[PDB]
Amino acid sequence: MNSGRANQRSKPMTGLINDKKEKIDAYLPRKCDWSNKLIFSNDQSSVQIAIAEVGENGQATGSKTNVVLCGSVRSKGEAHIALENILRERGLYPIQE
Amino acid sequence: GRMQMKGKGKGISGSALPFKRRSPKWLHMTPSTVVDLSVKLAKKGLTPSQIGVILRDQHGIPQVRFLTGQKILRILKKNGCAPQLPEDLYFLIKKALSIRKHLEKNRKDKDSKYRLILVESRIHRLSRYYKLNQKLPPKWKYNAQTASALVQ
Amino acid sequence: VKVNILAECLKDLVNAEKMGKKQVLLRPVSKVVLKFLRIMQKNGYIGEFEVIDDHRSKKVVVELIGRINKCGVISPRYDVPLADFEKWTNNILPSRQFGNVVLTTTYGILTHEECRKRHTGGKILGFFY
Amino acid sequence: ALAKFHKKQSLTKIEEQVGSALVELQNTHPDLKTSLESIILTQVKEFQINKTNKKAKSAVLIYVHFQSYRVLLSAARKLIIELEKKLKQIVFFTAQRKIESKWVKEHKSQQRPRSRCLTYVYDALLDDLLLPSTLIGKRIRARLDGTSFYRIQLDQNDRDFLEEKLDAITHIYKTVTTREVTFEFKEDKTFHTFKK
Amino acid sequence: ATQRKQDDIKRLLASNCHQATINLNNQMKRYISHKGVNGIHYINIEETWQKIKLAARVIAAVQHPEDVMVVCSRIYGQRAAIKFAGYTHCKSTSSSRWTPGTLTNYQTLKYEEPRVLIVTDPRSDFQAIKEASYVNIPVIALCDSDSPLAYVDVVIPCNNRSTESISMIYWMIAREVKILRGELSKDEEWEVMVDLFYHKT
Amino acid sequence: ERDLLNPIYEEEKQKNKFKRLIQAPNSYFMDVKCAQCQNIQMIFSNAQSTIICEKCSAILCKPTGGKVQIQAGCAFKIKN
RNA sequence: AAACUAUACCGACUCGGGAUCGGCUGGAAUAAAUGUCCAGUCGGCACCGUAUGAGAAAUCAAAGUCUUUGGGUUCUGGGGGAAG
Ligand SMILES: [Mg+2]
Ligand SMILES: [Mg+2]
Ligand SMILES: [Mg+2]
Ligand SMILES: [Mg+2]
Ligand SMILES: [Mg+2]
Ligand SMILES: [Mg+2]
Ligand SMILES: [Mg+2]
Ligand SMILES: [Zn+2]
Repeated sequence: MNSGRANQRSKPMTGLINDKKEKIDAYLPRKCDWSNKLIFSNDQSSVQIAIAEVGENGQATGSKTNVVLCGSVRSKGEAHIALENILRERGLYPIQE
Repeated sequence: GRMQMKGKGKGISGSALPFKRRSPKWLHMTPSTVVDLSVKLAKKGLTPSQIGVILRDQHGIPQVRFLTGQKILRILKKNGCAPQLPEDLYFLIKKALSIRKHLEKNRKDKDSKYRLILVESRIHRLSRYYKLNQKLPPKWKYNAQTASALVQ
Repeated sequence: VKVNILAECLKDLVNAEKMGKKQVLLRPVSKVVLKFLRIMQKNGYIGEFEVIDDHRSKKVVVELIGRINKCGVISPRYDVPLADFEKWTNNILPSRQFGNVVLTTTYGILTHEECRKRHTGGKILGFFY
Repeated sequence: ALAKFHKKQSLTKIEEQVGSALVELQNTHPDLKTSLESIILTQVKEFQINKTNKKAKSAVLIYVHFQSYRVLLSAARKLIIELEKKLKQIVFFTAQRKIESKWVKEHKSQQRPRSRCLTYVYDALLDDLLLPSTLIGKRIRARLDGTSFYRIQLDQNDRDFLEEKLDAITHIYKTVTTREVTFEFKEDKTFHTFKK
Repeated sequence: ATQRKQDDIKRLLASNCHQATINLNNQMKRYISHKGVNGIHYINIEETWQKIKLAARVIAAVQHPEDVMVVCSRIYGQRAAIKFAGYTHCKSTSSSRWTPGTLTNYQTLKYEEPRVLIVTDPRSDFQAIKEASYVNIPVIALCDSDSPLAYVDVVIPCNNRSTESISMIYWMIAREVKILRGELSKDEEWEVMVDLFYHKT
Repeated sequence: ERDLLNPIYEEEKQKNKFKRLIQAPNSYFMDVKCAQCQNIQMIFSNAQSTIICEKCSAILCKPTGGKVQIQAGCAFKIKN
């Protein structure tokens, strides 16, 4: 039962847009990739993990997946789970052999 | 939850009906045969509930209504053996009376006086129901002396 | 003693969204709870949901992402003439710009907006934003 | 074999065929004697099921009059097995079921009993469509667009009987009931305390 | 199960990486396979292998290695992790005494600002994790069944009790990081013995 | 990893009968063979009071608290 | 009565951990039982951690799910004394 989660990412995020179709929003916060919360200016503990892409020779491609996690999630100790699953849905985990 | 115990009364005694409504496959009794047994038991002066138990333990009949389509009391009604006063109320009054009995003799027993108060309370509380739902004669009352001669 | 099944299911829901939970088992359930969910889903908040038939009342699993800031019930279900809409949208909702107050009407259960477009009103159920 | 129907007045080719079948059976098999004595039919519908298989399969739905129902359910396996033999299609049985309207109450003194209600009747139809077996479980899915969806959990052991019938059932149910129905096979899970 | 992977699991088993104490932080419920008659808690090794590789991919990801920081308290992983930092060109906390403020206080002498943090025992090294929490710094931890996962981003289930275990974990991670960095062939065996990382008495 | 909709069997078996999804009971029915007269009878798992085989009147089961005690050489199979 | 958890009752939902009293369900050991141990679970009295929940705080797994203010219902207070 994945459908809503997928549709959620289907379209891009937009700050405030007036009728003249400007972007009014000073910056577009990162949102957590698990809980989907907003990533604070002030968040002491919010974290962005970059994980490397691997060619069949073991080579790093220089390509990176960035997984953002938010304070409440790491803090509750959900992180170690969240990440794994985020890597499943992106097709990067488990690691093939 | 448990009625008229405030504070801690609250717990779950079991019964959980299975999902399959159809009667079980291993069961070879015709619904008619069942109605026969249940009525025999009934005429022997048993309770719809006690009949239920008997059919379940001894006779391999798990749920009588899922077999017949008629619950036990309705069967009793159609087939004419009827428990005049509902088994329900019947037991409550039997009880309230056993407490009357014991209480006339030990007059210093306070807990049993209070328990009696509770039980009679439930009895009236059930009377109202069975009255508005036409299962009891409209002028029927529980009194000490009236109900003591009332088939209990 | 259970009063207002919509209230049970709604509060349990909000709780689980708030705890960052990925889904909710919801019990027991009614027409109204399912229509309310069909409404929130249609309107973008919850995701797909599944209904489970136990022979009695029912159970309902709800996929949530996270959107719902709050979703409440108002009890008692007051009387909300078309005149009073202003009140309730100002009092209940975060801003003019979004969020809905759901109502029962003789034309059915509606976003207050659906009620201006249907021109009716009168019985308030709950809200979500 | 107009004896096998309640109208007896007119029968289609399909109903002639079924009638003659039940005749052949009440004659051949002493097994089914009593059972076919008591079974009267109301209606018979025929359906065509065309799928990606490129197989066009004829499927027959026969409507037993309500008073024959108990006997029908008693004879179900034997009956469908022999009837699938006597015609090159597959068969299904239902009870003939009236539906009383919500807001047109005809008589002041009649309360429409829930036994005949749009829902309850349609559901019962499903129960009949599976007839030799039974639902282990049933769940409804709400898609994101607002389509409702059914999916049904079935006894493992009955796979043999019900495998091919599935498409036919979904076609029939989509037709009459307007419902999307999916199936699953699980094992029937009994929770026992066994003493080893 | 390639020959490579078989060699990996063999090494891991031999090093007894899968033996845990008896407590289960429920947070670990997923990483533990067996619970023994002797109370010994046994880790699923596949999870270990997987996580090692994942970790290596996080470390390969930081552009400049000195922005990865290994932190160890206990005596076993002092040796092992200082060797790790050696081959991995990253920073080591050598003094077992982690100074409060090391991540937080830009004024301290030990002051660091890694992009990624790696700790040997989340329970022992806890102050490091807590500090990382103040700075937006993600953490790869070596984790026994008794270890708290609060503020831990990558859990590698281990036995962080023994030298054998800790050392060969840091070793295997190092070798895989080497591989990903093209400092080493994928097919080729590594001439550095695990025995270096062991703690000498 | 956990899904409420596809709960794991060994787990539900461990749960209390009211806390499962299908809310299914723990009782069984059993065919019991009298040690003496060799009659077969049906007995509820948690059956109340006592059971005597109809042929020889000997004692099959004894009541408790949810267990029935099958007495002596009486052999049984669960029906399902 | 400081008749005191100075903490209304029925009902949901939100963390983790051992232990305890009463039922039950399997399993194991023995010297084979109204006794041990192990694993479940239902209900009690509590405790220990912990909350990115609450609070003026002391503190509170409710004293949480409250300006993101409405599950049901009784009761009580509105500066201090005068004054029960
Ligand atoms: Mg209760
Ligand atoms: Mg109602
Ligand atoms: Mg025992
Ligand atoms: Mg307050
Ligand atoms: Mg605070
Ligand atoms: Mg506490
Ligand atoms: Mg208030
Ligand atoms: Zn006998």
